[PDB]
Amino acid sequence: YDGDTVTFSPTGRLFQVEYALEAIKQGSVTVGLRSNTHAVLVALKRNSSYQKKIIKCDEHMGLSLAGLAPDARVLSNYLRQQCNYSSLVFNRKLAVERAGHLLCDKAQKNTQSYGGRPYGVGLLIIGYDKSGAHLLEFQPSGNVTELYGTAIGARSQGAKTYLERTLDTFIKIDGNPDELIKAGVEAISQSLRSLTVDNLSIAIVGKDTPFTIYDGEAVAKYI
Amino acid sequence: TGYDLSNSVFSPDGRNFQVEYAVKAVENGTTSIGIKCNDGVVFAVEKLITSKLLVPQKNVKIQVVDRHIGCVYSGLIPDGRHLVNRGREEAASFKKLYKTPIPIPAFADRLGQYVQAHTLYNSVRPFGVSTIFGGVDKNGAHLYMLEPSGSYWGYKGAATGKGRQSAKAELEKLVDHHLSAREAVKQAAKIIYLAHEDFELEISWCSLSETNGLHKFVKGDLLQEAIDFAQK
Amino acid sequence: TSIMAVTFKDGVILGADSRTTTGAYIANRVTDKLTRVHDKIWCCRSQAIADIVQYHLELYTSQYGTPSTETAASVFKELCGIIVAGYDDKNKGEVYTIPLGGSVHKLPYAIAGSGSTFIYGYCDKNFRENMSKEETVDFIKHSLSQAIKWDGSSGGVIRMVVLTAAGVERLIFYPDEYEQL
Amino acid sequence: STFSPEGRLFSTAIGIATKEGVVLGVEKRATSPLLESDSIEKIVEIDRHIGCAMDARSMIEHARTAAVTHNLYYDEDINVESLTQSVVALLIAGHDADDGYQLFHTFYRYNAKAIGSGSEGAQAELLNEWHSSLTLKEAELLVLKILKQLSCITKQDGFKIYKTAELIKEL
Amino acid sequence: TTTLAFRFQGGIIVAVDSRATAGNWVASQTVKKVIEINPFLLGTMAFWETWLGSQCRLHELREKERISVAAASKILSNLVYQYKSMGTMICGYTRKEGPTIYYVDSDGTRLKGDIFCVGSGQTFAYGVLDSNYKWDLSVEDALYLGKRSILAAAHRDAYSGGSVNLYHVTEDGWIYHGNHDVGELFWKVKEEEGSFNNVIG
Amino acid sequence: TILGIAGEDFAVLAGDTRNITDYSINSRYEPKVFDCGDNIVMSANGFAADGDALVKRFKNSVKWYHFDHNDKKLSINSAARNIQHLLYYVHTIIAGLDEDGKGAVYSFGSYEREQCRAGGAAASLIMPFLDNQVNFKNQYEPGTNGKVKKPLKYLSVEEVIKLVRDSFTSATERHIQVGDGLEILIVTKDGVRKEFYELKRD
Amino acid sequence: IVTGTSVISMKYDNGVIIAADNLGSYGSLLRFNGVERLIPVGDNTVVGISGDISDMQHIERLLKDLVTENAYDNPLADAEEALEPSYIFEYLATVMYQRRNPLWNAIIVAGVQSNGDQFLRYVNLLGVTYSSPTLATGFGAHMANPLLRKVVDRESDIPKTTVQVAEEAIVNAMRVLYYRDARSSRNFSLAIIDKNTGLTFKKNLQVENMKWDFAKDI
Amino acid sequence: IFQVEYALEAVKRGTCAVGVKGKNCVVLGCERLKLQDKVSKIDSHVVLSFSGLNADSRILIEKARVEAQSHRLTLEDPVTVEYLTRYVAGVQQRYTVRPFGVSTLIAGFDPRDDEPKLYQTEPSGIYSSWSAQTIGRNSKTVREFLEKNYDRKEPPATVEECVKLTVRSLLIEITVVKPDSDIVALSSEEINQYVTQ
Amino acid sequence: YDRHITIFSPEGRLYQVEYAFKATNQTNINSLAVRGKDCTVVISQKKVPDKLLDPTTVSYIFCISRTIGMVVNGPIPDARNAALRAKAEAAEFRYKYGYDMPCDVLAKRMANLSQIYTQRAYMRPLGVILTFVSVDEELGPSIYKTDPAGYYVGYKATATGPKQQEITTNLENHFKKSHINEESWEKVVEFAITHMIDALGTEFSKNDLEVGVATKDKFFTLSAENIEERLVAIAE
Repeated sequence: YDGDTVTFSPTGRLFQVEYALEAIKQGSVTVGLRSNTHAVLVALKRNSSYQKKIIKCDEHMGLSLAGLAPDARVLSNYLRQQCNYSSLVFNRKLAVERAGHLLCDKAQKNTQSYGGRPYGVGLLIIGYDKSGAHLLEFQPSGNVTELYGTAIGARSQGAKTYLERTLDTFIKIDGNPDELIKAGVEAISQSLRSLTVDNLSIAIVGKDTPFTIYDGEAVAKYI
Repeated sequence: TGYDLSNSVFSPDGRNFQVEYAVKAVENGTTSIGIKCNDGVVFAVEKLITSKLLVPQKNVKIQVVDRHIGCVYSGLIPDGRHLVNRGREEAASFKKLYKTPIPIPAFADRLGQYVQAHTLYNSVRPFGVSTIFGGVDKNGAHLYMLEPSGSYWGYKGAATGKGRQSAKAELEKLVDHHLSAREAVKQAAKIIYLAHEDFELEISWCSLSETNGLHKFVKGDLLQEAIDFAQK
Repeated sequence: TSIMAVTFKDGVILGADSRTTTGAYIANRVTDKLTRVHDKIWCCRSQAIADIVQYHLELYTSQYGTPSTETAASVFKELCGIIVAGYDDKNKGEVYTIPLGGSVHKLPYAIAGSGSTFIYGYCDKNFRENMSKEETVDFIKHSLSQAIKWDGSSGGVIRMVVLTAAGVERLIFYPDEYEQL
Repeated sequence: STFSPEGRLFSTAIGIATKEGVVLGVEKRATSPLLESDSIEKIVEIDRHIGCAMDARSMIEHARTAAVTHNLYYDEDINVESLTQSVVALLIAGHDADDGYQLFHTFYRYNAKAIGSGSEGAQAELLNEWHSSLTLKEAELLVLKILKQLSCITKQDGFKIYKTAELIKEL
Repeated sequence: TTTLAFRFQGGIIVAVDSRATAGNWVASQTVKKVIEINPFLLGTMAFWETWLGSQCRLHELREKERISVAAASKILSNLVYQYKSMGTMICGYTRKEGPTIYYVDSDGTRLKGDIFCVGSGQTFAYGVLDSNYKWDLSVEDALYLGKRSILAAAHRDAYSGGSVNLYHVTEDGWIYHGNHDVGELFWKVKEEEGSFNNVIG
Repeated sequence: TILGIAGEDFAVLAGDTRNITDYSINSRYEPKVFDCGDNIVMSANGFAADGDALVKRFKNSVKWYHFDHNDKKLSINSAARNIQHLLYYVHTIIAGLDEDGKGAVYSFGSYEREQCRAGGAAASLIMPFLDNQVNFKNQYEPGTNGKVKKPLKYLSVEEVIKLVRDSFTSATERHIQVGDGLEILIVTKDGVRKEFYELKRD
Repeated sequence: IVTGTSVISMKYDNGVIIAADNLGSYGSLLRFNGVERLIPVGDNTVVGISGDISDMQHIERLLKDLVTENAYDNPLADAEEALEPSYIFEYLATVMYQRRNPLWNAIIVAGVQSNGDQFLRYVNLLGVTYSSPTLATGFGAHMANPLLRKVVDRESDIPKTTVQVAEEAIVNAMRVLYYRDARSSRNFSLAIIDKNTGLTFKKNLQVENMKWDFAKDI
Repeated sequence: IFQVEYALEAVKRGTCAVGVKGKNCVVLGCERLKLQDKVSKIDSHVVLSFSGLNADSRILIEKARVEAQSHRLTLEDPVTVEYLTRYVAGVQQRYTVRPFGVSTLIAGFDPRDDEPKLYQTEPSGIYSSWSAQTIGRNSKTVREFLEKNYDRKEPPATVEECVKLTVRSLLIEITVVKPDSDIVALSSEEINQYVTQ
Repeated sequence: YDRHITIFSPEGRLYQVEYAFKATNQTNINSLAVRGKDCTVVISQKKVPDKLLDPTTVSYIFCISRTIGMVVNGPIPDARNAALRAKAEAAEFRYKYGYDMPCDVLAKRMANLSQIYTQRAYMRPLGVILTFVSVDEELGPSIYKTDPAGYYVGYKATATGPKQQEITTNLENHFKKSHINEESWEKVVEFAITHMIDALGTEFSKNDLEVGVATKDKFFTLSAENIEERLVAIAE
């Protein structure tokens, strides 16, 4: 039953989509969290140079990937195209929620039509718009969830549990961009079994902060 | 076995097994219900909390189509969104051609023809969602429920999902002991909590008198009153 | 042509002359210009697209149920002047006009065709809301008779279709009857 | 077009990336004295400042078309990382004013890399031998050493294919 | 506009003016009317040449040898005939062609020749080339001949002038022999030759 | 009417802010010259809607460039080539600093880099005066009998501002379509400076 | 062939005022007298349209579709993610430029941005757009703008222009337009969009205080 | 790919063809029931030989001829042997419901040029240049003969030497291709004189 | 693989079509149609298992056209697909040929579609049996029934469903002993209901039946109250 994406199992499961979800658990952990004012992506790369996990879509939004990078580049290409269309036809900064729903509707098509395969990449999207700071988690099945914080990729459960127990704290971090990054790096550390200036990557966006990425020496002060 | 690996194949029993497997997918979904009141419809769904990290409200599940049709579904949520996107396209096309909001029975037929078409070809998968939808039009309140086969009927009250059986058991009591919209919201909350046996209750409704026939979400004091009634 | 639709107390009366011309020659002097596009929906061009509109309205009636007069006017518009008059127990008698611009206007009464020009002032002074059937018929008779008297491309018998909850009633008035008005 | 339940989808080229240039080398491995060695183009140009060492010819045609299109569109030499994401085991090497000298083999930037049946030992030899202070001469010589166990991109010369006899003698 | 290209013992001399006009308004007096397609190909016009240069770069990457002048002119003429008031010379050198000039125009014609003049001043340039042209001109003599031929058209033709851009196409590629302002050039030529006697000054 | 002048480590692009139809004034302040970031200033005059479409598509193209090159400052020549390949009944002019830090003005396919270029309705009124005053055309050193031309020295940004103001004041005097306000954008190593000067409103 | 003529508007210290007559002219015949040409698109936007009435109804349909599609999957569509005057204007300009089979209209989109800035822009069948403290369309661009521009000659006059001054200026411009425009009607609609009070839409206003007595002498 | 390897088997069953290029010319030789009664010119300067499914060779040869003429129609210059080889390889690659069971030797001279060219193509779409080459049945046996009788530092100098080497390799039809569109098949009596000699 | 797509088995049988017939019985409701002197009546069991269902929507009788009505045996999704296609064909015929499609022409067109599904391997047959009833402008009362194999034929009276054979025996007995000679459609409706009761051995309430009547210039469906009147008239 698992040889194609258009077949249900006798129990109603879609084995190919579940295998695509298993694909994410192969990639390195990436972490996302936000206060009301700022949203932060903390990614653990892997090497040879480390592959860049973060991708920038706009001054107001960006994302990071776990799993198959080519699926990521396709989805982010489509996302940037949608933002450009929104600015082209309305001069309107595409809302983060609407961008997430566009990704959801694109990813679902591959899980129902024969010939294609589900996108084997999970994405964390952060952005800032009129509604405030946002953090979305996208999955191969097409499901998109808006979260306070999350971690995806191999062994992300530790970071996710840390974020669960720290939620009462980092929600209150308004006007302090550095403390959010500190909390995020502390979270991603729980998923190791170590961080270095060259291995770690960080991104942030918020009320005054446009989407910016820290790599190399720029992340040394946060490690 | 053997006849259920493809969507276009009849079994010797005359049954299409892939649609039955899609139904199996629906029964795994969370409980959602719909209730038709004397002048409107009420929708409710139990939103299971995967973790404390989910934002407490903004993961909305009920969907509006045009302005007078509300949709709620259980099963593969992405397929529900796909079906609702098609419904929105159909309603938009109808309004473009005929300047009038699409009637609920007409919308139900369009969605049923779309869902049934996914059971015709081996190259496409059946929908993994049963969709409760309804609204208010020139002929009053209508409540419908699709099944993955494309089958649908009008209902006095509808329930689907993992707790569909308990929800149905209490919808029977609602119908047998009567239901205005105000009372309908509270009854929907009660039915959802009873079927649940953490989660978030989301309620919506569309009544001729209390919304002017437009679909609105339950929020604030009315939502909390439904919460405490159901807890009561 | 000289077509005239008038809503009244019990429904809508749609009336027209019977003359068609190609230049000065009267190609047909007994034409029936009132076209039934649906059961209680009648239109009046001021032919192929009328068949197309009837087709689309039957398709609509099969899919989505009984169309309204507004539905009929919408179908004309999306295929495209026309006067669309109809009756239903929800909206009662309705008149829509679709002048050459392509815009749709719901009206209490409508006049179209070359003959309409000569009776704009007359119909304005003589029309009254919710007239009786007899009063509406007399009003249309006088208006169309003046339009015929002045418009060279209008003449022949006056035909009327009375749309009401009771049914569809067709009337004919001969020049010996209305020219003496 | 299918995933496995474990989640994954179902010659020897040696390259060094110095700060004075990126050196590529390949074992031509002609099957006979009749095959004309001149026609064994296992190192090819993609752009004036980009080349790669080897479906091959079609991919190279598409890469060349993309590079020339970018140059036409922007009048700038295409970024090597951009080319990898815009276009056989590959060693893609090129230069630009953004990341300097790069070598790529999904893609990953490598200080030095080898591919083929000898890759397993070649990578260990590179890990033991490579140092950041390599000048282009030692880079070329270490390329030849690893091969026995040419081409370059420079700011002045751009992509050129290799005096090679002189380098084996110097070896 | 005035453009001329002629072949002689030393290669090809390509000379053009610089003026551009919108009716009687002289929009510019420094327009470049020669495009350097390759180090060995000059396109003279009186998008198209960007396309041709792109095709030439692709040919250079694909094939072992440089694109021929015949091939480039045929590409341009085919493209023009597909969209069929313009005239161009494709001037270049190939080891297996020698110096070659191909004239192409908006009508789709394609002519190989020794001498071509194009533009509103073409007749005035012909008047000088035909009478002074030799195959055995020295490079200096040929450069002066092209400069003088464009000077004649610039003087007599209202829509020609500005400055003369000289190009020389040799076995090793084209050489840009610089820009000469027709204002200075006219007077310099008048004193050194003693021509243009009718002009006061 | 727009006007671009390149100079010593500066470039200016100026244009009148009036918008007209037939013989009627649509608005007296419709900015015509746009600071595009990356120390590039641009203006697409001519038919209004095609100019707007070209500017919008060029902004899309530069956004994609920033995407592929990691927000690198787009060079003036790269922008010029992009603007060609995008090319509308428009006469575009873009100005900025080249890679050598010199002022650069590009006029538009068929792009041409030129030391100065005017465009629009009153280009003919403005440009000859600028030839005379910037390029010193038809000026000779006194007492040389017309033998020695006046050397082409460079003008400071102050002198160029004066020249632009006077050119547009004259065009306003003698052209009915010109002049409600003068918008001048200076591009320098520090950034893009915007100045506005009032013109006669009749 | 059915068209409407007049749309005039000006911005003042706290918002924008826009008005238009309720007439549809069939060439020389004053055929239709009930046409509404001001289309509110929210508490913060009004779209006044002139020219072909069929295209006016088409544009109204598109605007209602906008208001419908914006509310999809958008819980903040009511207050914070509601449509701005600028989003509507850019959508309409895109529509006009796409059709330009051009839509034979001229549209003034007037409103107040969520940050409180007055929005007032023009767009027509050619895609030509502009902003000004006072806008007018058709025959009003010649008679109405001179009158409105005496109130706000420049940007700095906007903050010194009160609600009542702009209101009386707009009323006087309608009176003058009715005097001198042959394809105009005595009846007009007026919409005030104040940043404080919000959309204040008046209908079936009357052109009053017309002077005819001096005709007896001629 | 499996189908391409099976096409290679089909090629290897086909009758053998051999080519040798000397200083001035390229020579193509080929191995041709009782009641029953190879080299195709693509253009006046290029010839194509093949081994494998004869029916598929006709599709390839027709496409190659059409392209050789379309090149002259689009560009003035006739096709180069290299360009034609690349095109043939592209066609073979693209049809890999089944591939062509054909491998080709492509020989000739470039436009207004005098260096002989010899190329090979195989079903996978790969192509390469050779000084002498063979394809088809028992191609290994005779390629091993060429590998030692052909000398890279002293290739055949004249038509006689090229034909002699080709005939020895085959041991028959012989096609000699020479510059300026000179293509000619040797006479049966001439081939007989070579064979006896 | 001959049992998975519409191709011949060694016996010459199309097993997918044969399985498509089986699907028609899976709704487990019976219907019968009888011809009056001047009208046609269709009786169908409206089984409503769920109390929350709105019975007004549970219906297998379709108004294809002003004159033609159709009752379907088989799954409701396929039945609705067939009804939509038949409505489209009837409208297209009225448009192309200027008059209402005859009942038998519609039956032939639908059977030709069914045959197409039976020969193209890409498409599965619809598991529905379509019974068209009308009073033709020329031929009078008509019953035409179409099946998944693309076969159709006209009927004096017909029954369909799991107990098809019993109802057929009842109708055959009556026709042997005796169209149904009646003077108005109410009497023939009552006769059809009576024979349905007798054949199925089950009494019916106003909720258990759905009835469609084809008369000159109108096919209409009886409401529950109208069916109640008929049940009373039978009880008398």
